Amino acid sequence: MERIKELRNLMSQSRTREILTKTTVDHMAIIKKYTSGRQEKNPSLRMKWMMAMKYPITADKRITEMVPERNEQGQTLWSKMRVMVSPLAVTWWNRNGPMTSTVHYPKVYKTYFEKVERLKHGTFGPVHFRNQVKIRRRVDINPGHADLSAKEAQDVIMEVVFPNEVGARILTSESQLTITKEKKEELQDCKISPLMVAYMLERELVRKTRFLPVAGGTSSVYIEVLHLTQGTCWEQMYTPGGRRGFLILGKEDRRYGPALSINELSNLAKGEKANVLIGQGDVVLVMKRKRDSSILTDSQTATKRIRM
Amino acid sequence: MDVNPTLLFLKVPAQNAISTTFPYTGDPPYSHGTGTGYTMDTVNRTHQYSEKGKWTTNTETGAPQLNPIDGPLPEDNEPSGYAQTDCVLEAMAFLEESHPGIFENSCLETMEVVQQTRVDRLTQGRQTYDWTLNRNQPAATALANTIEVFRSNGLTANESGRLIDFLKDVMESMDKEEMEITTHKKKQRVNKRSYLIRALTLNTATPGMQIRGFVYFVETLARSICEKLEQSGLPVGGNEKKAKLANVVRKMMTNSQDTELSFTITGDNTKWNENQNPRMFLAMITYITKNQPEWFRNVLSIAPIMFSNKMARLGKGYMFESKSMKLRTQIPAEMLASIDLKYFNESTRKKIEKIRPLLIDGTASLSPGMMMGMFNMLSTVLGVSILNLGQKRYTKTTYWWDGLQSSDDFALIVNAPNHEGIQAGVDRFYRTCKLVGINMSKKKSYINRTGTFEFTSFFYRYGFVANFSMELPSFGVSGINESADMSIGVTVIKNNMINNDLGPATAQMALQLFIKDYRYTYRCHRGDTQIQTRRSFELKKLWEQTRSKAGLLVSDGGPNLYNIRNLHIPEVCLKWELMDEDYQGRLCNPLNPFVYDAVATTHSWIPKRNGILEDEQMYQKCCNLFEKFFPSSSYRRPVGISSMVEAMVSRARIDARIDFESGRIKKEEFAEIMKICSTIEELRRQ
Amino acid sequence: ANRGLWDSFRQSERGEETIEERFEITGTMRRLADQSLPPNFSCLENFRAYVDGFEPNGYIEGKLSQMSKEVNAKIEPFLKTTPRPIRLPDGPPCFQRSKFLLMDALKLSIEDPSHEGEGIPLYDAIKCMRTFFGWKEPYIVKPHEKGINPNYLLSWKQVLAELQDIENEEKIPRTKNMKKTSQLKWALGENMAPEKVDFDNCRDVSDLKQYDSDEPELRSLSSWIQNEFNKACELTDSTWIELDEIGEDVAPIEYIASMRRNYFTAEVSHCRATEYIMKGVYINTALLNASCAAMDDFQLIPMISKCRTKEGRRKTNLYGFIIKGRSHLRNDTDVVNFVSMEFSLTDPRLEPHKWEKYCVLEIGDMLLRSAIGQMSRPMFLYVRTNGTSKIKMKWGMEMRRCLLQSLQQIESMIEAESSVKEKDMTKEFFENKSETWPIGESPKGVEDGSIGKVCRTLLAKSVFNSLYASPQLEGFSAESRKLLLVVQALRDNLEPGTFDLEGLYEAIEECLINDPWVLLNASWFNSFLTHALR
Amino acid sequence: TVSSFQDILLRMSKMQLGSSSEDLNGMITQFESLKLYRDSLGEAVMRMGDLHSLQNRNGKWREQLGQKFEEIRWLIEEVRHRLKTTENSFEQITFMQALQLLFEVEQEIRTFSFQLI
Amino acid sequence: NGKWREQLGQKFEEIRWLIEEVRHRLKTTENSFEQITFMQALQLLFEVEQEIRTFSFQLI
Repeated sequence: MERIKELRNLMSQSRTREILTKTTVDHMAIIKKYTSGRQEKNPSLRMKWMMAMKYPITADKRITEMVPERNEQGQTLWSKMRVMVSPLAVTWWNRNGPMTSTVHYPKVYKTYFEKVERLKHGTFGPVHFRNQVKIRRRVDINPGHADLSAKEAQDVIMEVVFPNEVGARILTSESQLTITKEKKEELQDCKISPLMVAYMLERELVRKTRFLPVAGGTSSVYIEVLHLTQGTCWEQMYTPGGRRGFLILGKEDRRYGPALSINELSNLAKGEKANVLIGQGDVVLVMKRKRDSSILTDSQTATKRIRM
Repeated sequence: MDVNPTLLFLKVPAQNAISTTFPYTGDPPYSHGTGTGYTMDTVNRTHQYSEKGKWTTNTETGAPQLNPIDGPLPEDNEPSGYAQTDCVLEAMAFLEESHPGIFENSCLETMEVVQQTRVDRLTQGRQTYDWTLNRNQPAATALANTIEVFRSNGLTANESGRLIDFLKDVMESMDKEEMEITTHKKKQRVNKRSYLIRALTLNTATPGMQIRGFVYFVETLARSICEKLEQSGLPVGGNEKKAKLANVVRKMMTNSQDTELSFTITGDNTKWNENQNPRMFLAMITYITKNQPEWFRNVLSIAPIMFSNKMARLGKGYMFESKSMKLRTQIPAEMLASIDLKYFNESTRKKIEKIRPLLIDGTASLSPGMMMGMFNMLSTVLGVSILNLGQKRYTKTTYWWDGLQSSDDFALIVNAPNHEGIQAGVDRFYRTCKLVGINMSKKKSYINRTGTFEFTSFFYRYGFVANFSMELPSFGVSGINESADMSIGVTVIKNNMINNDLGPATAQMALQLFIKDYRYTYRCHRGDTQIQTRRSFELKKLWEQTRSKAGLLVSDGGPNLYNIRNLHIPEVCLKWELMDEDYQGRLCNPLNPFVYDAVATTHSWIPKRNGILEDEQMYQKCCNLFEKFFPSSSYRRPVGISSMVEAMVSRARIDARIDFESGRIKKEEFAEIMKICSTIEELRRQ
Repeated sequence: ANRGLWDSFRQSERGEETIEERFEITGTMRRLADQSLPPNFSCLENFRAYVDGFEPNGYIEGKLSQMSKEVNAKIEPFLKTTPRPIRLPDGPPCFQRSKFLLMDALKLSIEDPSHEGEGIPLYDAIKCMRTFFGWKEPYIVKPHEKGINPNYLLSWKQVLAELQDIENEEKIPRTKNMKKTSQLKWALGENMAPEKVDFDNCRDVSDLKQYDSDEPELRSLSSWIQNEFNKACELTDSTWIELDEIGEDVAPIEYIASMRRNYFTAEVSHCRATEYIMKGVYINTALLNASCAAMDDFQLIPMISKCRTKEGRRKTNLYGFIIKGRSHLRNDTDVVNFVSMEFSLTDPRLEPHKWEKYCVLEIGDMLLRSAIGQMSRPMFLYVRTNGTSKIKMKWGMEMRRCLLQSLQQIESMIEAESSVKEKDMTKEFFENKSETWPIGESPKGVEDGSIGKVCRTLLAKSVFNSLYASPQLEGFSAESRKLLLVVQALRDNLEPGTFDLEGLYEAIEECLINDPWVLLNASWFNSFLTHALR
Repeated sequence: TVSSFQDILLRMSKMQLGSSSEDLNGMITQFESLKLYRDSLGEAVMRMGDLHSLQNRNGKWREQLGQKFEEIRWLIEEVRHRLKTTENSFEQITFMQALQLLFEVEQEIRTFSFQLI
Repeated sequence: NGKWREQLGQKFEEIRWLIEEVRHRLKTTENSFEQITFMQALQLLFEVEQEIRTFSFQLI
């Protein structure tokens, strides 16, 4: 209701109408960068001045129904002119507040939780003082996942986190990656955040490499402790220890009803046709399949038609 | 006893305690740039160094220009900007001969960069001079204003989202007889010559906005060439530079059939910027791009042409005063060409008298030289060729040399069987460098036997290559919230240990100072402390009700467990296995009213924030309205073929119909939303 | 399109063929290009053809052959008798220009405050003032020789009276705003503001000069800066700094680092330079806060520091007062004026040339409990007008980087030696008591010291570099670094040489105009030169 | 063994005086550290810990808690009834003070028992 | 009793590494003085390693 009424008056103005009508979805990120370039007015001093004031931070309206206005001391915790609250409110919440189970945390932040396990169950050796020469290689800071390239990691993340905004590819192939099923089964009722989960999954599944002047181990485990092993004139020895087939027939038709959503293609039929919104705005007409249409030797069989 | 620390050098070698000479830890609180006084000196001096050139009058701008190329050969040791085309071309040819295939791979690698870059690249960098307001603005504002003015006059070709189309439209703009500038409602008119002058002026030096795009490609090509040479130490930094210094000394000290001498030199070049000439850059670019498509040649040759005829802005002006009436006034430089000279003193009088012929519309003409910075990686390429010319096959004599050379600093090693050979080699290197346009500073250079030298604050003793080219970290609070500052501080310390040469003892004290500052700023002291603030009562209650006191965060009363070995681990994951169950449930509750490797937590809050375009935040509104319909836009770039309004309307209709079918909302507002969508569709029809 | 290739592909169909790219000059740029060539060309195409048809025959050799022999780089050897002492300027002696005086200050302690007492600085200052008896009728003992001294007397009297007159108020204030009086207006310069008009109306006026384009005066070197530096390297009876804790150590390298930093901290904890650091931080922070908060008032700001005694008791100290003018600061260059008042027990009539911007008053007598019996000594006050900055406030608020720099220097010296003798040499630096280092001079010769002494010397040098910043320091540091490297190369038996030795010197003297710290550094360098080659 | 330490240390010192080697100095430092560690370990060897006091009387001490609780509320009820019945003032004040004392002591005992388990 | 258990860890690695280093130095030397010194070394290392292992077993 609010978003549509906010969209309605933007097209009232002539200058914004040209932007909204002449810009394709492919160019949103281009115009997103035209914001500003001057903000650094000594942030440390600003924060020091802002922490002196009472009520320096903001919160939602429903805080007034969960946190009392005053504590046993008799100090005000929030004030009414989003509302304004004080750090004492955060400390009060950490002291008294509702509790919920945290069983989903070790599966969303497991890449961080493996580091502590590696560090605690490790042993140390002696330190040697001498001079050494360091040469450069290609090092991997994120190992990634085996049997998965960078093309399908994004597909997996999109399917798990944003099931309603997949398009074209992933929607016409006839397969289902195994890891997707377990990721969707485990994260059934997690309410942390879509964006945080997406970033954590990207960090877990995607491999990325850089250049470093390493003079010791090459594996990913030895790169994360590179500030502890090497130095200007010393070396420390340390061991770690341890989705059905569909096709596009054309654009939207006015003789086959209104458009649907991707999650509502489940009912469907055995070869009817309906229009749906796929991706970030495209509406196309689709239909179920009747054959295989695979990538077997039939592609190579065309060689019989040539070189007779 | 009278104490002075300089006598510490009678027991400790100089390279071991050379860090005692640098006096500062940051940027000192004074300025030495000066205004209009130094610019006139720079112009006069760079014109003095090339007096014997050829004078011409421009036919498109109307400004005098000086051409010192192919002038008389120098006769003294003073700086002289008289270069020869033949020498530069021969040096480039020999560089190509010594490393076959170095100029083609660079061109092929640069073509794909040219053909795929987008228009967003111009929004990254420092402040940029704005020709629509005659001031300096951030990059984004300058780009937006330029686009607005360009579309106002029928030049709309940047809608393709490609940098090359923007450059084409800039070239088209430079060939019009009239321009119009509307300010929010004045409407000024600028003729052809005035616009041309304003499109060639430089600040006092950040570039304009019609010239950055051409500089970017040249810098890319120069970087591609420099990455393939061992004599260039510019792109690398850190241990790579240390290896580079080690390798040359190893190479030149093979001591096979040891009957030969070796000497090294630490040198600097005098008047580097105001002795280069854009014409030699054009010649180098032309030679580099042989056997290539013509459009690539044009694109890479545009920029030196613009530099070869450029204007220099003077500044703000002068300030005057009277000793009787207690009066003060400011004299702008725009009226400096006609004021009488009785007011100024002697130095300013002679400066103004000498500068008057080169003055047009408050700007001076400066053809022969490079203003400040810019084209560093091309000057480095020019310098490396002279070092390459020191092989045996080119000297055709007994001596030979090699070394490594940065933008302005160089080191050279010479080998010869006797002293006379070393002297002859040094003389030949000096003369060859002076033949191309490079002058060596005699008063800031010295020579000694191989074993000790210096190169850009990298001191090399017999085997130890300690460096002092970078400053210490900030160890202060960043200023986002109480969950993002800890990660930033520890990450900064770790990165400075890894890349620079921060020691282990210094890191611990830096951490201590950071913790002190953090605790003072966020008013979070330990529970067992006698300091009284407004936040103390809650902290003491939480401390008293807690069993395991080692699992509390520093943000609320806890102690710190950080040391060298665990700077790469987030704090919550570090303390997870030592905190109570109720504390975990309260802290990591995804339904808080409040909400670089940090977890979400309840401590991640936000504080309170306090012409040309009618409104300057018009793109941001349209951007932020898009994610409310498509939440995945904040994670990756969208892909589609339609406009924004089509997607918004379609998604709104679908969501409204599904909500009505599910019965979440009644029928009253369904018709209202449908009619609003129909109205939007109708207004779109215009 | 997901990769960034759709735009070029779509802009490549010209009907029924495919074209990669298009780019032409075609116009004004053509004429601009035709005028950016060497003088023997007219068109760009001819130049391009000439570049394309190029082959190197003999050009460089011939050009070198036809070049005069006066262009050369001849080496002159650097021997033991080559270097000469640097020349120092002559003239009237130099004077003090620091923000707060260092060696000649005393404190009025409130001694111990209640451990739970955290209050406003104004009441701390008042309580410190109450514990003193012995005020007298003030009078002037050293005039300012520029300005009006009765204004200074009246300002001191007004400050004292306004501090006493708090009790005539129904409610207790948090800050004190001074009355805008004639003497305070004169002191803060509120009525020497020139007025700004356009040049057109004042075109025909006379007696108009450009600006203060005057050659700086030349001054010589006195003997008080060395005395200040000597006093700054001594130990006190307080602590002045207490740092936080970190986690327990496991790896051996952590043990080594902990031992290094613990030795350094124990050696430099009680130094006087730490007191200077704390004083600067407190004063600058308070003055910046007052400037940002009160913008149109004459506010009174006390000078306060805190420390811990030997027995373990907290103490608060008072140094003086500062009166602030009007602070309307839009950018970081605008200047706010103020006047400062400081206590002392040093008689100004022993070294009158040191105090040239000060007016000194005599305000009371002080009872000394030292030794057997009681004796009374006079107490003085130092008054001066000054105005600093907004940037230099931030510069003064960061002075622990001096501690960081000193620790880094010591660690670098240890690490350089640990690489030649491939072992750990941190124990041979601190625990060993038979090691001595040359850090002094005397008519007898060169003296020696311990490791704590060199630590405190480096810390004092860093602090004084922070307190006396100027471009002359930068220039002198660079040139002296070059000369020191050349001298070391000579001492290492590497037969060095130079191309132009007179120019290096000439730079050194032309960077030696007026500042006393720079002149002391030059004297130190001369004294080093007279010993390193003899 | 100690004699071997000083003899071998002197031998390596003499050997290193005539030639410098990285490994030689490394083993010198490591041997010094090892000798110091052996000395400290032997110093801890002839002393051990105090296991004699670690096995003191603890068995029944864990079970008289229930026995004391048996007679806590019994005596508290006896004192309550006797305070209700009596008619002097001496006895009244004595019984009131006794009631206060038992309340405090039983709370102390319960807190101590809860903390220790 | 927790700190000693973690120095015990680092002492074993030191002993092992020094064992291989001294064995290599013995293999690479050609002076009778050095071999006598290295015989004495190896004997001392074996004895001290056995004693440290015994004491570590006793501590648990």
